Amino acid sequence: PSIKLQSSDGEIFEVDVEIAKQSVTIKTMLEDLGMDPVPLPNVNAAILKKVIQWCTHHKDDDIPVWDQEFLKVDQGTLFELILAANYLDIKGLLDVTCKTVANMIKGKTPEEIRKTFN
Amino acid sequence: PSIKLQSSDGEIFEVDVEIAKQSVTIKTMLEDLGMDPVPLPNVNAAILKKVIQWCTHHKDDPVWDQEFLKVDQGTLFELILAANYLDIKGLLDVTCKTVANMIKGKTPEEIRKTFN
Amino acid sequence: WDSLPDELLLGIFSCLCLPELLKVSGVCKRWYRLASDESLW
Amino acid sequence: WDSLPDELLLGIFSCLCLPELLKVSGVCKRWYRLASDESLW
Repeated sequence: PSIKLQSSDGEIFEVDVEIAKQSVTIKTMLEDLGMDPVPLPNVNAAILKKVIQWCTHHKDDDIPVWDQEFLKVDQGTLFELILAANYLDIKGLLDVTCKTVANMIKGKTPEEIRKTFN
Repeated sequence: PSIKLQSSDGEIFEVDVEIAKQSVTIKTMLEDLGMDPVPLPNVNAAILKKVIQWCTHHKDDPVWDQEFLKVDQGTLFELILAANYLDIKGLLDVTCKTVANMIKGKTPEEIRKTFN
Repeated sequence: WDSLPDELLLGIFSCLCLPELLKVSGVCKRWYRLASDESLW
Repeated sequence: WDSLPDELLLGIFSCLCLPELLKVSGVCKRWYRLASDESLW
């Protein structure tokens, strides 16, 4: 079964409900509210595409190597991913992304931390 | 499980490996070569996304198709080419019938114009 | 619609009822040429 | 970080082994407050 997810900027993504369901909130909307175009006003297309990619890879579910490479994005995209994971309530995504930022903090001085994150 | 498909224009699509069950072309590339990122030089991201959308909907195999194919004529033409390239028989079949239905009941004049 | 090789064009035309090929034959020379194809009858 | 809600910062800090929080606390105003979060100790 599949549903359409609509980003804040209007891109429509046809998604397997088995993939979409890792978002606890979308899961309830699709299964219970039965929402045709599931609107997601706070996630843009670029980030939604990445969230869907992650969900697609993790649909069958230390940072796994695949996630480390997936998260090798710029800092801004990483923070947007954290936000989107939070917004959509995708725990696994939230975890790996927060872990990734945590690793940028480990073994560094407060001074080095200020620098990398501004 | 997911694998990466790469459109002709460089966009990566993380797709359920089950799509292989629908695209013989992708299946060959996956199984017979490896190709972590499976390159599809004959399909652009826009059409690839639509193809993936049609496969996703049809993974469990029509009115849904009629709605899905109720799109731009050049897009319809690109879908036929992509179904052929990717060897997704069911997509190819419904897209050619869709085109035939635009021919059916019309005169050569309209036909020339509509597909003009 | 010319970027489709003849094979795909015949795929489309083969969906039509025979008499309907009279319409496709007057559309274009390629169409005229493909509509009489030995395999559509 | 101009935008992560504090609850999300705690999520990041929760991934650090305790001694590590000393580093976080020495970064800035907010970090010092959250590093002292009941939920971490």
